[PDB]
Amino acid sequence: NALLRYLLD
Amino acid sequence: LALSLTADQMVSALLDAEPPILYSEYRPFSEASMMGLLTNLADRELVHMINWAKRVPGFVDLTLHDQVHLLECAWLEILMIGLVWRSMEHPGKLLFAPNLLLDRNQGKCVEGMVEIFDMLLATSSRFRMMNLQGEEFVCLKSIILLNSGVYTFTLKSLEEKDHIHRVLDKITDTLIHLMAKAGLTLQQQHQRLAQLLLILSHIRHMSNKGMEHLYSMKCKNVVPLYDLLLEMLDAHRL
Ligand SMILES: C[C@]12CC[C@@H]3c4ccc(O)cc4CC[C@H]3[C@@H]1CC[C@@H]2O
Repeated sequence: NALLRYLLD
Repeated sequence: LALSLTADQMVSALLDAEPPILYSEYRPFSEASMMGLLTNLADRELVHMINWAKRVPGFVDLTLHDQVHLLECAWLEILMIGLVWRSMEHPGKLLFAPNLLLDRNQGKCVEGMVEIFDMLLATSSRFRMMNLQGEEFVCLKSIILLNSGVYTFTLKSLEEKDHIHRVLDKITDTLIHLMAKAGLTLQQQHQRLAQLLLILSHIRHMSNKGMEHLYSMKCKNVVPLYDLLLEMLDAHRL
């Protein structure tokens, strides 16, 4: 899950 | 917290959050070589778009899942308005990057892309004729991300819809404040707000046509598609 991983970082 | 910012703080915020300009990899282009460059560029810019979003005042207050749905439907309108904006001072050319200045005729090198270029160029001139300002530009790009998928998100969704509409209102106050500070007459301010807001319409339309073309090119195996870019491409059909 690209998009998600970047919203959490 | 975001709802408590003044017109000047919101302007500053957004001005700081702008993403950087990226370069393109280094005689005439081929259908494949040209989509390969644009796609490699759009894929690098989305990573930056994810982190510009998070700095837009109020975006992080949304549930993660609304954050995704918003980026998922607005990514190609956000890429389009940045392009129009950096092409503003180059009549007849689209500045994909500082080392990739394409014109209408290079648009013909890829099947069915010229129509798409023709509209980006017309919006670019439209913004030149109105003399769009950098402060306005940053406000428009935020309205575009907040208005992409609010009519597509039930008790927490109505709650998230209202918060979203509250940010939109503050951005509308900001834009009105920018025009007042440059001395537009009261009448003149709502004539310019509405003209800026009708260009979003055209942007939404360039976007829908842009997805179709992209997905065509992908289904013809014309270009391999990047991990993050594929993911986002799939959010529209799916
Ligand atoms: C998605 C497309 C390739 C990537 C293009 C791009 C790539 C980078 C960028 O900053 C803006 C744009 C806008 C137009 C996009 C094109 C719309 C049609 C085409 O398939």
